[PDB]
Amino acid sequence: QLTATVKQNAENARQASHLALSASETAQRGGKVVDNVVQTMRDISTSSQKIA
Amino acid sequence: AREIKSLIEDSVGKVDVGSTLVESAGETMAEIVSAVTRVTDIMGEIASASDE
Amino acid sequence: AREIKSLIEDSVGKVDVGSTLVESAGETMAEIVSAVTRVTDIMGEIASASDE
Repeated sequence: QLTATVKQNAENARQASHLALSASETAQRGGKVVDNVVQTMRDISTSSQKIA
Repeated sequence: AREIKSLIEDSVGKVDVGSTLVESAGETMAEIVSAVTRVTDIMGEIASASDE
Repeated sequence: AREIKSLIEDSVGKVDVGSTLVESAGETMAEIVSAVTRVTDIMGEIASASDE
């Protein structure tokens, strides 16, 4: 019975790592997109300043 | 006025394209809310399996 | 002209307030990228420990 739970615990660990690792990739990609939006606000703010 | 139109028309181009970057970031949250949520559900199996 | 100026000031205000929301979104990524990454490492320890 313990050996059976070891596979389940070990399986959920690897399966959770795949989702956790994949959840980190989408998070890092989202951060880069957020960084691009940060520069956009500076462009809009800078562009709006020129209009003023 | 012509200089303003050159910036207003150019500003809308950055707001529209810039908005896509914000909407794209929102899609990342769906993956995080969907991927990390499953990890939390599978996390119970790891703890439950350890209880056994 | 003064009417448009009031819109620029209000528009820049939304950029400042919007930037805070955008920058705030980046801070969450630093926690998600740091929390999920740490969780991913825990799975490796549990998975490796489960093998033992």
